Amino acid sequence: ADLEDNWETLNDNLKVIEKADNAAQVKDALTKMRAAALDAQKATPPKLEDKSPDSPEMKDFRHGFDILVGQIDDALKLANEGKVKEAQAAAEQLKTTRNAYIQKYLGDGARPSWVAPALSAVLIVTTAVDVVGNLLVILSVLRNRKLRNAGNLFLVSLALADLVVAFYPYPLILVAIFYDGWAFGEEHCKASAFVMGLSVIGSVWNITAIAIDRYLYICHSMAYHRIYRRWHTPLHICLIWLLTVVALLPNFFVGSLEYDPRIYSCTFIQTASTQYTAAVVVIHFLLPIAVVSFCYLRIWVLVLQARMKKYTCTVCGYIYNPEDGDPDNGVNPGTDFKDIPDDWVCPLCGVGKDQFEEVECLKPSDLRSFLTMFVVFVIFAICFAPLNCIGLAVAINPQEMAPQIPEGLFVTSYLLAYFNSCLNPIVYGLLDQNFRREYKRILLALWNP
Ligand SMILES: COc1ccc2[nH]c(-c3ccccc3)c(CCNC(C)=O)c2c1
Ligand SMILES: [Zn+2]
Repeated sequence: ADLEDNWETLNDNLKVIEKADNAAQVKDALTKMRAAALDAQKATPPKLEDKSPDSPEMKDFRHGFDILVGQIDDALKLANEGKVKEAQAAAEQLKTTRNAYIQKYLGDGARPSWVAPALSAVLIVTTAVDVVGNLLVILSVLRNRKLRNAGNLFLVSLALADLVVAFYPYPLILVAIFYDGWAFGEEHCKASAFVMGLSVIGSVWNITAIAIDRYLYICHSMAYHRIYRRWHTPLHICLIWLLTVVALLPNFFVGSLEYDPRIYSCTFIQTASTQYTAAVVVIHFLLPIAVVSFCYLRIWVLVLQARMKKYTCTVCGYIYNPEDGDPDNGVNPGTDFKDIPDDWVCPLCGVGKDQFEEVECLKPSDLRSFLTMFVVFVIFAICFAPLNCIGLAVAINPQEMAPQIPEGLFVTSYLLAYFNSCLNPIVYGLLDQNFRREYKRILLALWNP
């Protein structure tokens, strides 16, 4: 067997021990691994091919295998008794020595010189804007009670999803770029990949919940007010987060959370299971994007057909808000102006709906800031559209499509996916006037006194 062929067989057998049930499955994997390590010892590496067989740098590689086999014979000693958990622990101790000391020989992967300075700058810029911007969002909702009650309790949950990724996986990846390889343990590796899972999948379901909320508030407005929103939204936020944790659990059994050297980050691997990725691409992207598209399609058609919009009085300047109605004159909140019977008059000057003009040009802050929440979704769609397309190609047939997918395109796709984590408070400030005011209000508060 070749040195390159034996290296691949030694790695996939190490993954078998993690997904193993019986100690016999562990013992079968370690016997296959011990024999593969011995055949690899009597083979010359391609990097140090010009080096002497008894060179001080080649003899050091020979001792590395003896220290690796040394870890295998201790691991099968535990497995022969019956202890699976005790043998899987020694198997990871061998996995750490195989990626740190045996990594000197060979290196099939050749990453371009641009994937390191871009990844680092992008993560620095993302982490910096994320920690400040998304913190201001948390602070603005906690202080202002008007915004908080206007269905923007989900924004705190969406901001927390964005914030957690900047505090734990992003700084470790930045260390992994500068140290060239995952400098942290296997424990921190799978955890970082899991934290990112919550942050991405949890954000999709936070956006959907917002789209359904803004769908039920604009369309079927009267039916909405009949349904309580007091204890309902903290329950919905709790539910979508527990739904995310459930959807992320098959990664632990399949073994899809591993270090990807192409993007220097420990993330989810698309080639680990074509069945699981199919669900991640369809059930956790294509399907929720489609239902959100249906939600905002019904809102934009109402704005286009000039449905519930503000109506200003051409006599006393009374602005009729469909979100408020005219409850004292019998017009319950949620009623459209086109639905109030002709006998209705202005509750200030007493002039009929005949002499009433509509407020042309919709503000982005209007209808629980539907235009701002729409942009948020469109931005999320653009950011995660290429990666889900790459995962879709692998889910169909990775025997020919996976090696054909360029490494450059993968990094470019992953760069957008990370950048999304800081973009949300930027669109809040640019489009929502109330958010813009609150951003200045927090900044001027701690800056002056
Ligand atoms: C449920 O399994 C997990 C588990 C962990 C995951 N981490 C990421 C991810 C994190 C940051 C930037 C881009 C992707 C995905 C999303 C990866 N999706 C695709 C289609 O490749 C992910 C999925
Ligand atoms: Zn009037």
